[PDB]
Amino acid sequence: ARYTGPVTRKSRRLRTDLVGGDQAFEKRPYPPGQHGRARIKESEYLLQLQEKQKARFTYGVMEKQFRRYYEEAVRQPGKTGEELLKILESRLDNVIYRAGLARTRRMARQLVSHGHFNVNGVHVNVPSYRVSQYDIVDVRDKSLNTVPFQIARETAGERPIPSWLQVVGERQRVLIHQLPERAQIDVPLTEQLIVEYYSK
Amino acid sequence: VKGPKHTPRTPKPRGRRKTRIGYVVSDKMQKTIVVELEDRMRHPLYGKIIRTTKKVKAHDEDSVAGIGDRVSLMETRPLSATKRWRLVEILEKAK
Amino acid sequence: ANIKSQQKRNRTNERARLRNKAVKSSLRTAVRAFREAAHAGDKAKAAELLASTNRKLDKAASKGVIHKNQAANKKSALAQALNKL
Amino acid sequence: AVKIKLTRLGKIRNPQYRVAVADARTRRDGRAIEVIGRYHPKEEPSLIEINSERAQYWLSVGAQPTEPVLKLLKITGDWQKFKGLPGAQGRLKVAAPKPSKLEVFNAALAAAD
RNA sequence: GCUCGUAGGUGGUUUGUCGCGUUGUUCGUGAAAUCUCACGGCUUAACUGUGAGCGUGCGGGCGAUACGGGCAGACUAGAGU
RNA sequence: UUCGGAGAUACUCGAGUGGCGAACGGGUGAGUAACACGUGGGUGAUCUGCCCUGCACUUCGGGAUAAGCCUGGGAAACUGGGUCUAAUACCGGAUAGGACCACGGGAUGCAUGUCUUGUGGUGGAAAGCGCUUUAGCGGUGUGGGAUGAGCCCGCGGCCUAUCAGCUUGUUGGUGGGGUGACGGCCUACCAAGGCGACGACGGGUAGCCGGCCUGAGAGGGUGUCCGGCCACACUGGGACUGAGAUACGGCCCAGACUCCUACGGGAGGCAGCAGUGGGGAAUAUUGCACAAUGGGCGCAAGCCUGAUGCAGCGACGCCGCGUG
Ligand SMILES: [Mg+2]
Ligand SMILES: [Mg+2]
Ligand SMILES: [Mg+2]
Ligand SMILES: [Mg+2]
Ligand SMILES: [Mg+2]
Ligand SMILES: [Mg+2]
Ligand SMILES: [Mg+2]
Ligand SMILES: [Mg+2]
Ligand SMILES: [Mg+2]
Ligand SMILES: [Mg+2]
Ligand SMILES: [Mg+2]
Ligand SMILES: [Mg+2]
Ligand SMILES: [Mg+2]
Ligand SMILES: [Mg+2]
Ligand SMILES: [Mg+2]
Ligand SMILES: [Mg+2]
Ligand SMILES: [Mg+2]
Ligand SMILES: [Mg+2]
Ligand SMILES: [Mg+2]
Ligand SMILES: [Mg+2]
Ligand SMILES: [Mg+2]
Ligand SMILES: [Mg+2]
Ligand SMILES: [Mg+2]
Ligand SMILES: [Mg+2]
Ligand SMILES: [Mg+2]
Ligand SMILES: [Mg+2]
Ligand SMILES: [Mg+2]
Ligand SMILES: [Mg+2]
Ligand SMILES: [Mg+2]
Ligand SMILES: [Mg+2]
Ligand SMILES: [Mg+2]
Ligand SMILES: [Mg+2]
Ligand SMILES: [Mg+2]
Ligand SMILES: [Mg+2]
Ligand SMILES: [Mg+2]
Ligand SMILES: [Mg+2]
Ligand SMILES: [Mg+2]
Ligand SMILES: [Mg+2]
Repeated sequence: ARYTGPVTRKSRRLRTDLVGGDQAFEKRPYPPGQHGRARIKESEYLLQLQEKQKARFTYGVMEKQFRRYYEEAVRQPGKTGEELLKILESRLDNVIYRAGLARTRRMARQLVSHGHFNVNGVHVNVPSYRVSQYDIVDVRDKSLNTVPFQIARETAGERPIPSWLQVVGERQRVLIHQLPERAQIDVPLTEQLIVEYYSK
Repeated sequence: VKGPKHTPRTPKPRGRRKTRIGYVVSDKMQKTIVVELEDRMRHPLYGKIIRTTKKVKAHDEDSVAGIGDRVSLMETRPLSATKRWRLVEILEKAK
Repeated sequence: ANIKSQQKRNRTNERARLRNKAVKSSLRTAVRAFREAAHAGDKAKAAELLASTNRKLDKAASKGVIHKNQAANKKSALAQALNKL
Repeated sequence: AVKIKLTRLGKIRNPQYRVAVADARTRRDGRAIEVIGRYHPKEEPSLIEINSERAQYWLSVGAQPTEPVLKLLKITGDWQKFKGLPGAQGRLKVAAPKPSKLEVFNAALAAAD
């Protein structure tokens, strides 16, 4: 399943603009609904819960899928917030967002879901495909000379590209240098209140 | 018509039985002796070393063993319903 | 029976039972004659009954009726029964 | 009779196999005496490995191979080096290999500049 | 309620010894799967292949003797006369 | 050539004899508190078809009989008699040490001893068939492997003392018997023991384990899929055959239940797969295939395989993806 609902509504409740650029948000940054302008009780559980929601609606991950990402992140060496945001940053629909081929996250998900891409010459259509080190991310020859793929040819500049991946010229393809560590991760959220959420 | 007609066996090493030492509790059993063995082992949950005692039977080829009598044993084939041990020798008999 | 080959094998079990029983019944009487001849204390008949009884135990063991260790244990008990006599 | 037989232990549509020394009075996926190789009939040649020194022990003591295992021993040269047939060298063939993960990755950095 | 005492548990100072407990090492064994880890394959995942751990143990061999215990003595502070 | 009668000579093959298999595979968890299982040993106390290899041999004879044919009984299920014919069926000899007895040496130790060799006296096997012209498969005795198995022991895993005296083949010995093997396993005789508050004898419940669930661990709960071992096959008991039997789809007796009968007598056993009824909160198709893997028989082609491979049905679970 997906969410398939209003997107500004879950940025107002979480008090954080999750998509890139929104004029509906910042006219009302307070939570939606009819009791929205309240000064609410900030529980310790509320600060851990709403921090976990900030990552599910940034990346578009259901709860059972997001929990399995936590299962291996707590189980790998290093930290837990480092490795949870790493394996969320390695999903294919997030890689397409960081490379500039899509304006938002939800249009990055369809272009992977509708099968407009390859990775190692292999046709893929799964949005939670996790890329690894040295993975080329190619693109279908049918998907060239298409409107959403050529409307993102001239808009290659307004968003920055992170250091761990790289885009090239008119043969559009994305090269993964290594897995992203921490510093080149975009931060709307802290990474310790998610770890403290699953200890309850 | 070349071979030796007797293939020699692969040398299998003679495995050993179990030898133990204990006192003597009974002797009135007509070429049979009763030996109280004992062994100590940890408790599985608490870790204290618990001392327990068994009572095995053994074969006297000649009835020379009385009460007391540190005796050495070696276990054998079944010799009766309950006898599985044989007397090897008596070291430091009943003082 | 239901399976066709178990009707067949039911017939061959009885023929093997009658064959094994007549051999085993004659071995009892061969031993029994030796036990009476060794109870007479003769050592004349009991020398040559022992040679014919031990020959019959060998032939039963070659016909698969008794086992070869069963022939060995019964020959050794009749031969030692003569050495006491 | 001691048999050298195959043991199905893959997925539903992926029959992986182990070359195992077993008894004939034994089901397929029971206790084998010893595993002496493997066989994956899903690669493009196949993926055949026999231990080939423990195979020479079990053949020299009387283990009869089944008919797929007998074909495998002829490919690996084990049945030929046991019976004395002249084809004792291994006529098995691996797939033509792929360029590795780094070599293709650098050849895209070489082509983009 | 209080004491006496059976089995049992626990035991001062010191010499020598044994190597049962304990501890070191090595061999044999602890099936496969499952589980942990790392790579591979199913478009990804579940699933599955391989490698290494794990399998806390048990048996055999060879070292150590501080502590516990056994055996053979010494001691007087505890205990008793 | 009959105009639907022929020719075993002949590939081929119903029924029959003979061989091998049918003890595996598949199922279930009633019984079982036990050497059942787990783990580690012992077997100088044992067996082991088929398979591999070393070494010997494959020699004379004989009497039947199923089938067939002809008849009798019986409602059936089945069964009687007379003739008739084979064999790798069966039976009897010759020679062949790993049977046996006595005496020997030689090595060996872990007490009974074991292993290897010597003399003397007793002994025990076999089977052929096929062949286009390198068609080829078999037989028996013994050495050694491999494999499967039996048996004994250490240790480990429930509750209950409002169960405290249990035990007479009981505990040990001797002589015989018995078994593949040790052994009160059985028997006679002699001794008077054995076990127990470290729970005997009773009672209650339970297949055990690899594991699974939980938990920071230590623990606690559990034994479902899959894999191992065990137990059973309507209830109870027994043996036969065989290398090997709890003999699911064998036998015999007894019992319950269902069915057939001419009332004299007979038949049956889904806890195999599928399915029906019933019980229940509740658990699926009277499916396809031997293409793969494993097994049985065969020189082989092949034949058999509800093992297995797959499909159907149920959101029953997990995982993944859509509904923009
Ligand atoms: Mg889902
Ligand atoms: Mg037949
Ligand atoms: Mg008579
Ligand atoms: Mg005897
Ligand atoms: Mg009071
Ligand atoms: Mg005391
Ligand atoms: Mg002290
Ligand atoms: Mg003490
Ligand atoms: Mg394992
Ligand atoms: Mg993986
Ligand atoms: Mg992969
Ligand atoms: Mg796996
Ligand atoms: Mg050790
Ligand atoms: Mg004083
Ligand atoms: Mg026929
Ligand atoms: Mg044959
Ligand atoms: Mg069976
Ligand atoms: Mg004739
Ligand atoms: Mg003859
Ligand atoms: Mg002769
Ligand atoms: Mg008596
Ligand atoms: Mg005796
Ligand atoms: Mg006797
Ligand atoms: Mg006796
Ligand atoms: Mg029960
Ligand atoms: Mg706790
Ligand atoms: Mg089960
Ligand atoms: Mg079941
Ligand atoms: Mg029933
Ligand atoms: Mg028999
Ligand atoms: Mg049967
Ligand atoms: Mg049935
Ligand atoms: Mg059924
Ligand atoms: Mg109902
Ligand atoms: Mg088949
Ligand atoms: Mg086949
Ligand atoms: Mg199915
Ligand atoms: Mg579904």
